[PDB]
Amino acid sequence: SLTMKSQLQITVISAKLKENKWFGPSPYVEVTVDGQSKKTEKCNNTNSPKWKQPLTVIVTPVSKLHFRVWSHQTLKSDVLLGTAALDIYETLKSNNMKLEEVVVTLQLGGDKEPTETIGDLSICLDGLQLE
Ligand SMILES: [Cl-]
Repeated sequence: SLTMKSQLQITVISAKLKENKWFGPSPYVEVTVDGQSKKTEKCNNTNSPKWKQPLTVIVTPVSKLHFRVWSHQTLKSDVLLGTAALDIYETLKSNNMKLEEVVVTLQLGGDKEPTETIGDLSICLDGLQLE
C-alpha cells in the first residue's frame, strides 16, 4: 500500500533565479528519486526559465523527490545552481491523498551555501493517490 508504485507525472513549469552580478545561466532541472534521474531540456541565458516540460518518475506514496537546477556548459561540468526536495507523502496530506494537477513552488537552496535561497522552482504533480 505504501509500497505500491505509480508513474507520477511531474511537469517542471518554471523557475525564478536570483540574478548573479553578465550573461545569465542556461538552466535545466534534474529530478532524482528511487534510483531514477530525469532531466528537462535547457533554457538559454535566462534567470526566468519556462520549461513547461512533463517528466515521469516511478514512485511510492512515501518517496522523496530531489531537484537540482543545473546550468549547462560545453567545456566543463555543468554548474549546480541550487537544490530543493519535496516529500510526496506530505504533498499527499496537503491535498486529500490524491495528487491531481497539484502545483507546488519550492525554494532553491544554494550549492556552496545551503542556507542561502538562490531562487524558486514551480512544478505540477499528477497521477498518484493513496486509497
Ligand atoms: Cl516536503
